[PDB]
Amino acid sequence: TEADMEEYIWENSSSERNILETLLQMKAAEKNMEINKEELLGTKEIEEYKKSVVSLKNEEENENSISQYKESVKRLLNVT
Amino acid sequence: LSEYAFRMSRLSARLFGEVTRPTNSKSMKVVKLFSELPLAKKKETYDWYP
Amino acid sequence: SRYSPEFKDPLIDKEYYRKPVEELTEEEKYVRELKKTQLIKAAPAGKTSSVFEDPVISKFTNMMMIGGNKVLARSLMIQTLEAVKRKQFEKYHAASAEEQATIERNPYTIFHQALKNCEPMIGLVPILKGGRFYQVPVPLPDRRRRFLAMKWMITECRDKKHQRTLMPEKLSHKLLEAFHNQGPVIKRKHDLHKMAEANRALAHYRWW
Amino acid sequence: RAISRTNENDPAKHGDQHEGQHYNISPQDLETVFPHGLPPRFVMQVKTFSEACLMVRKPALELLHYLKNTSFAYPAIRYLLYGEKGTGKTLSLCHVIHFCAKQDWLILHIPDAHLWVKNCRDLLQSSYNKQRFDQPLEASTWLKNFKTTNERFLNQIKVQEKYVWNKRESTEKGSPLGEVVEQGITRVRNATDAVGIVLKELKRQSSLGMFHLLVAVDGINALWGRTTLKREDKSPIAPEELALVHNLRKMMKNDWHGGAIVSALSQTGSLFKPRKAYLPQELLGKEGFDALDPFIPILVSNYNPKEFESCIQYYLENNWLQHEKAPTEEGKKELLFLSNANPSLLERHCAYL
Ligand SMILES: */O=C1/[N]C([N])=N(*)C2=C1N=[C]N2[C]1O[C]([C]OP([O])(=O)OP([O])([O])=O)[C]([O])[C@@]1(*)[O]
Repeated sequence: TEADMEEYIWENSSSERNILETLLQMKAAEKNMEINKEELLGTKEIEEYKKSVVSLKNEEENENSISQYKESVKRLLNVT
Repeated sequence: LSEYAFRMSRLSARLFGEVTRPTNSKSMKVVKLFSELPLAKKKETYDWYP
Repeated sequence: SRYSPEFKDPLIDKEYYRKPVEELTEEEKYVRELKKTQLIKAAPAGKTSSVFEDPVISKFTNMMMIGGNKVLARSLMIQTLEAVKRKQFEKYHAASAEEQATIERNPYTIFHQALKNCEPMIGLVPILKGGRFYQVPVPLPDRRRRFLAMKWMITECRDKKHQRTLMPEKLSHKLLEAFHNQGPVIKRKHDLHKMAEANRALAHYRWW
Repeated sequence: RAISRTNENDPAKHGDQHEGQHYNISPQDLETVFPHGLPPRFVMQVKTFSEACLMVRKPALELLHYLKNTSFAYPAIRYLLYGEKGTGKTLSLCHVIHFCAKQDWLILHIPDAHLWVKNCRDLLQSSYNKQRFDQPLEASTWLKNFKTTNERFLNQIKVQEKYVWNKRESTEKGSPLGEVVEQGITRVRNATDAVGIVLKELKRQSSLGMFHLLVAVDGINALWGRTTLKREDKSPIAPEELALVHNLRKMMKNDWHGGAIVSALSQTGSLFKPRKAYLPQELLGKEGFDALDPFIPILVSNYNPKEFESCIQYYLENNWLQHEKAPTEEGKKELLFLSNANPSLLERHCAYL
């Protein structure tokens, strides 16, 4: 039972599945069908998101952690 | 809580000195009346009066 | 206890300390005081130095309070002040031009005019003479009159009511009735004045 | 002297030059775009002034710069406007909904998610929405006000799936959804069947360019927070046991395109939450952290003096601060002291003073 796991390991994690479905839905939205989740992992955005969820789930929630989270998701979602 | 916890508690029961299979609190009454003394034998009860 | 002799009363007026250099009697008084600069009483937790505060509202607060819920008395006083302010402004929205210019929107001076309406002026005392108790008219001191008016508003808000209507709307409607010379506390004041008129030949029984 | 009310009702015309502006909204417009959900202590302000005058809060405008250029190719995109309690978290969602009806989007307005959780007394089960308990009364609250949010685009929907209504009735094909939402509002036994079938039908037609769907749900901490409503043998349930809200949780999973969903975390009835928790992960919980569908957290801040000076100077033309010495400069600095430039604690003083 993963309740006894202490750290947020990105392996088969749920927000990983959310941003992964996000990469599939976004690459369908752009109609550019390069669908390789292992290539989609190679972007700076999803790994800044990964470091932000790891830092946010282990280190308890501060303002600057949400600044880093906002910066990652803001350059991620093609929002200005 | 699941059997990960049940097995950790069972092995710490075999380790630290508690009973490994689960039981009732009514049956833990016998282990708390056995982990101490009866009332009559204390040096300040039967030797209340010298 | 646990205060002592010579301990002085609180001071709140900041501008009094700003410019006291104009007189000579109180000038020599605060020369005599600061020359001593005695052990004063500490400032209580109910009063402040602010300009947004009022003594009569804090007294009607404390005379409204049951026991140790200063928070609930604070909620009731805040709710009734805002509710009566918005009733006067909702009457402002249904006003004409001169009705705009004659309806007052400050709840504070309306409340103090309401208390001056609420104020009894001639009082009672039970005096025994010839074996009977006789109700004599006596003129009252000022703090007695104002205390009576405030507790009158409090108790006729409290118990002479229906169990339906909630208290800040209740006290707002009470202040509204007391503001226009037609509330029931005025009718009780008129009965008190009427019976002090009725026992007018007893006014020689007072020895003071 | 603060620049307040020359800027008219135009959420499509808010610049950064337009700062601190009490923009007046016509009251008929609030009959169209906000009868569904609003904070309860805000209704005192409007019916006393007849001025729905929202000052320019800089994060309240800043989300609109993410709604001009959010493309309709991209899916359902979450947005949260969180912060300290009383900074107008529930009022900063009010700034964006008036834009989307001005840009003719599809307003899936939800008033308050806390009332979906707490304080509903009469309880039914379900058979058509897969055997879970559900509230027909809370469905009855929602189904009436939703139509008058947007009435132009609800009847243009064609329901392209034959749904079964009863053992006496069904649903007719290609009908306007203005029928289908309100066809069984009379037969309240399965008016909780009128939500999960219907909102998942608005998922399909959102993908095309005729409809722009956006979830507008207030206080999402209750959607993944464990509820207080109990069963018959004194057993509490999950928030995943309510078939009224179980299909509602299907929507914030980016499964449709064409619109940009907005949500506002609130602190009125945050059950099993301390009062000093005000952040998203601190309120939504663990179930509100995994199923985040990556959201953009908007930290609603406190006032600057530019929002502070706009406030009381607005109240001076309205002759609202009735006290004698209150417009003195130091009498501003005590309201600046006691209310700490927070909007909701200033209105409490400007309620009675
Ligand atoms: O332009 C405005 N922006 C915001 N946020 N609030 C606001 C504006 N004009 C007036 N107000 C006042 O804000 C109060 C409501 O705050 P609320 O209810 O959203 O607080 P919470 O805790 O949920 O964030 C109210 O007085 C309204 O008149």
